[PDB]
Amino acid sequence: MEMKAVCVLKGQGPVEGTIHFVQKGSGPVVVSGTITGLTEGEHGFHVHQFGDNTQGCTSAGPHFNPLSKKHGGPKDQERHVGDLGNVTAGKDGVAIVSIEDSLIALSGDYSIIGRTMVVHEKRDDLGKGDNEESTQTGNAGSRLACGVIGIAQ
Amino acid sequence: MEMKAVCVLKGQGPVEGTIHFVQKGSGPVVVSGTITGLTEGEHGFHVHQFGDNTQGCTSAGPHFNPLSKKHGGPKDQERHVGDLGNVTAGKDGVAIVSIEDSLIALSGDYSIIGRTMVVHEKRDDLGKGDNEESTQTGNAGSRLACGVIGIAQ
Ligand SMILES: [Cu+2]
Ligand SMILES: [Cu+2]
Ligand SMILES: [Zn+2]
Ligand SMILES: [Zn+2]
Repeated sequence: MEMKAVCVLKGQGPVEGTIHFVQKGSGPVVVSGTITGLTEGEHGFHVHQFGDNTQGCTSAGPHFNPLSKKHGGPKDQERHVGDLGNVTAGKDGVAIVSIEDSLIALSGDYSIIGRTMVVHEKRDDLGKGDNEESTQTGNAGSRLACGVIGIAQ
Repeated sequence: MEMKAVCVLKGQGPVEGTIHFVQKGSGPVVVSGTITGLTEGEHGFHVHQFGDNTQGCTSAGPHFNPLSKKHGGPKDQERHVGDLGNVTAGKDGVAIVSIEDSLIALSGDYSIIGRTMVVHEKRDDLGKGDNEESTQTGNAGSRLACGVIGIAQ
């Protein structure tokens, strides 16, 4: 009935965060949390494929993409399962994460349990950029902090 | 077909390690890797319920126990699903992990994906200690290092 998850974001830099997930029945995944130590503005936020922290955030691999689609924003029909768009930090360096998404899940084929949340150096262009990179990573740049998505009480 | 997972163990002391998991279909889970910085002797080694790292190893909660049993050793009928017994550290503080288990899984109800691996200060008494604590934790004591079990390549 009710699934819950948690992710502790850590990096080599000063970006830290806690993300909570909750999914009631087949209702959407409600995502809520904070990230701190960010530069002011938009930062890409995606579920990456692998919950593998052997190489910091590098070993998380690419956006979770079981449908083998191109990169989008959450509202796009053409998106990675893992494409959760951008979070906005204010001048205090804090983003409030508040996302509702029905493509991700906490169970079944699309479950993100044991995958990695990543927050990025730069704005995700939502796949609307001109170059090839936009269709891949939305040009969100480097990985500031990541964590493995765990089952929570 | 084949499912792989990985766990990086960390704590506030000298203990760390990387644990690898593989499962072919509905078969046994094969557990390998190494842990360093341990005292010579046997150390409890379990899957705990929650992949929650908000309070170090404490927020991992109790042994994974979906069948509501008492603690035991991996060979016991009466055991928690997370009960993987003891790893053994040599004079040099290194444990070579080599376990095959039939209760844990990398998918379905027994999945340890998104849960926590914990290595303990003391030997697990395999539920044979004759106090109530033996029937919960095997008297394995404190949690030296832990990490969330992630989907791996
Ligand atoms: Cu990303
Ligand atoms: Cu334990
Ligand atoms: Zn993407
Ligand atoms: Zn137990």
